[PDB]
Amino acid sequence: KEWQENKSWNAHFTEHKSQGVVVLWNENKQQGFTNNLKRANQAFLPASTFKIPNSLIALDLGVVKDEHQVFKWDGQTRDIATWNRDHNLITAMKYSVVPVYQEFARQIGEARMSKMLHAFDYGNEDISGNVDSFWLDGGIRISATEQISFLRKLYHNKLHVSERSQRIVKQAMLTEANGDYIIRAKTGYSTRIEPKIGWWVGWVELDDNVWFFAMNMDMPTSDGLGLRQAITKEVLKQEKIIP
Amino acid sequence: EWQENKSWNAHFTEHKSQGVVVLWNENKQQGFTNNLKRANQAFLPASTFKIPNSLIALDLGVVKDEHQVFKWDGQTRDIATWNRDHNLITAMKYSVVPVYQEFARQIGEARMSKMLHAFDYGNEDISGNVDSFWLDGGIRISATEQISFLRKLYHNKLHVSERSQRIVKQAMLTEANGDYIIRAKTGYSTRIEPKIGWWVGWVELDDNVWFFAMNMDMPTSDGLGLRQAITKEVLKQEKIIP
Ligand SMILES: *C(=O)[C@H]([C@@H](C)O)[C@H]1C[C@@H](SCC/N=C/N)C(C(=O)O)=N1
Ligand SMILES: *C(=O)[C@H]([C@@H](C)O)[C@H]1C[C@@H](SCC/N=C\N)C(C(=O)O)=N1
Repeated sequence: KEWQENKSWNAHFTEHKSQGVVVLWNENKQQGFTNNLKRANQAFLPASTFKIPNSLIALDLGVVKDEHQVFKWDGQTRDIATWNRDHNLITAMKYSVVPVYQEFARQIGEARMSKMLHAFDYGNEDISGNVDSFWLDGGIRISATEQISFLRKLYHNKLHVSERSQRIVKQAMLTEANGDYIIRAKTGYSTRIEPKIGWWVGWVELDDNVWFFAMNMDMPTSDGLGLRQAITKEVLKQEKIIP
Repeated sequence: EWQENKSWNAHFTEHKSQGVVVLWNENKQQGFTNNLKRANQAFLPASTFKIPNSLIALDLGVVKDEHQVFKWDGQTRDIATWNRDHNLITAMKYSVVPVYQEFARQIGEARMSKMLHAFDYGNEDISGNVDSFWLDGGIRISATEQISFLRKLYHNKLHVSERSQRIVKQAMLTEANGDYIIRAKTGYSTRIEPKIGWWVGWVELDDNVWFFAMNMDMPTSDGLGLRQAITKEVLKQEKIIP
């Protein structure tokens, strides 16, 4: 009853002819739920979900002064139009602006990046590859359950970076809020290395509880990117976490 | 700097209401209102006072953080959401007066008076004890003075810790999606005429911030939804939100 398998959630994947895992962690009850215990512990490239620890490290080291500091567009036109403009940390997270985060990684450098991921206990802690692309096509690997462990430390300000760094990244993770819930989260789509997968990791703040979540799914084409959030919400709805 | 647009009066008249909306375009440093006179008239702050109260409680360590639980005193009050344990996030969301009265008592009148003066928040001539003055009319503030105060909080320029300001801005979170974030606080004042509703806060866009402060006559609790509805009709008219 610590970690419970609910195979009924597979219907939310099979409805879309898809396969994946959703992991939930009920913070008040200290109980975890997943449709697939094995896939819940399978490690993948973090892709854009790495923007969480990258943001934290950049802030703690003063590579990023605050969430208002402007990162000037380098004038190279890329396939994603929202990237071809100046950004701050809020918009860089919202639009997953890779080039901004690659520049952070170069200024952090390999020695500080490696040490800080070890201090974070982050996935396999392995930065092997390019200092500015290892989370896209390098050695780093993290499971859904390891995303939850990391996110629980961030939520509680327990990572070995400044409280201020943690509050700024949690602000930048803000995705959705209304009168029922707040979602702080980060999407990712890993396409450089097989298998192509989509992530959504974060948490749902309720009045008197927090539900952490980490989901990934097979994403052979960009068609189904909306399924990351739609399937997670169908699970949260089934479990009565959100109306 | 401050422009009167009487066309926004229609957003009030359509609902047989009277009030003021003030907008502040942060990038352009320009303000807009339907009524310059009312924009500068001071009203009881009611629950909008929970912003400075929260800041002072955090800065002094009366509130440790936004997770600290304030236990229900077991007395049933007529707002059901009050009758339960709260933290700073839910105390703000549900405007839990008794929690804020206890903060005020621990802050004490000397520290409360000094901190409100440093904030430039409301009239300097405050009558009433520390747990009642903001409820009973010892303090008043205008829509334009709400904007000035909110702009200082947004920029972490108030004379409290940066941390205190970030925690209150987190607690002000009201609505967010892919188009905008609203950080704001509702108020409803019924102790002294005119009974009024407030909504003060801001709209964070990708590339700008629009500060807002609205109050309106609220003769019954039936109209409380109009505080947000009228503000959003104005934000929609000005193309600030879709
Ligand atoms: C992060 O995981 C991604 C980065 C590494 O490219 C971004 C890219 C988008 S998918 C939209 C790209 N269009 C494809 N045709 C993304 C996401 O939606 O999660 N994260
Ligand atoms: C803030 O403006 C408060 C919320 C609930 O609207 C409001 C509560 C009252 S005291 C309790 C009144 N009793 C029944 N509702 C209050 C005030 O007096 O300033 N503000």
